[PDB]
Amino acid sequence: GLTEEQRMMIRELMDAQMKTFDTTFSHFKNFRLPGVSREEAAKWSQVRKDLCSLKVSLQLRGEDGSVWNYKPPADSGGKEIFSLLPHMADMSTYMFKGIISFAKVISYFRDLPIEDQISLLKGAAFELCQLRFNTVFNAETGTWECGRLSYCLEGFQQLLLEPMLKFHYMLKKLQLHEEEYVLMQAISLFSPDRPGVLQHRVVDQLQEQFAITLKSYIECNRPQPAHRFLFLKIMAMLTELRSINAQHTQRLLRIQDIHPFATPLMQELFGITGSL
Ligand SMILES: Clc1ccccc1C(c1ccccc1)(c1ccccc1)n1ccnc1
Ligand SMILES: C[C@]12CC[C@@H]3c4ccc(O)cc4CC[C@H]3[C@@H]1CC[C@@H]2O
Repeated sequence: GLTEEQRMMIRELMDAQMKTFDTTFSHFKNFRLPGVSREEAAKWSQVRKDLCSLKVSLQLRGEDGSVWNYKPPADSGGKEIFSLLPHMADMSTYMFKGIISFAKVISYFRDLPIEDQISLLKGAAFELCQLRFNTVFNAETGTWECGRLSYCLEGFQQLLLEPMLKFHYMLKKLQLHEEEYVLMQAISLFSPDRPGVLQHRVVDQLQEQFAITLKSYIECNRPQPAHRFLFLKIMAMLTELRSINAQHTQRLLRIQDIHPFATPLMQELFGITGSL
């Protein structure tokens, strides 16, 4: 019951997702791994709380059948809390490159002025990265299954207090289709109120249009009473995700000001110029 414009819109989004989402992470290589007064000190207590919010163990399944497993250390007051940051930066950077390739291919995104493209990517790269991570999140084992790589959360009631983490469990519960995930990525990408956007009217009409398509898709393909208000639930999660984005952006910048680790691409997406 979708229009031909709506059907073509989903086809282009799914096409962009298929071409630019390395779901098996087969081309994520050369990444780093952990080794084998008062105003400058109040930061450390906040950075320490940020890093130990959600900790993950890391597993590498080699192509030969071997398995490396990394269990992170506990906070003992030193620099050991930063051990997984270089790897997290490399993985995030790899996801961001796929996100940027995703946007540049969508026709509605390609047609915007280049400055608005950059403004939209700077605003939504983290959110689309989290949306893609949720499709490989295993809520039964609490693990993000990224091909050869697995990231397992180290009861669980105090862990769902982490907002980003409650988001992953709640979004996974909705059991969305691939078409609904990619429509969420489009709605998040075309948020007309990111810092620096000029064509606020063009982006807003495009976003309302991806939302109408998602609303219509759900109405046509989900009559079950369990999917009542599913569209509104999805839109509420996108609002929460945008807020999680702002929280984690400040967490990153706090950690960056004290222990630099952001890659050049991460610096570009987060406004870091390269000079103190
Ligand atoms: Cl999102 C994610 C996927 C896979 C492994 C780890 C994480 C996580 C993260 C958060 C923001 C940007 C990149 C990765 C993360 C997932 C859920 C809740 C918090 C953080 N993470 C970074 C450090 N420890 C865990
Ligand atoms: C997830 C944290 C905030 C967001 C940080 C981030 C944010 C963005 C990004 O591209 C990578 C990372 C890696 C480290 C993350 C942090 C580790 C602990 C903290 O909670």
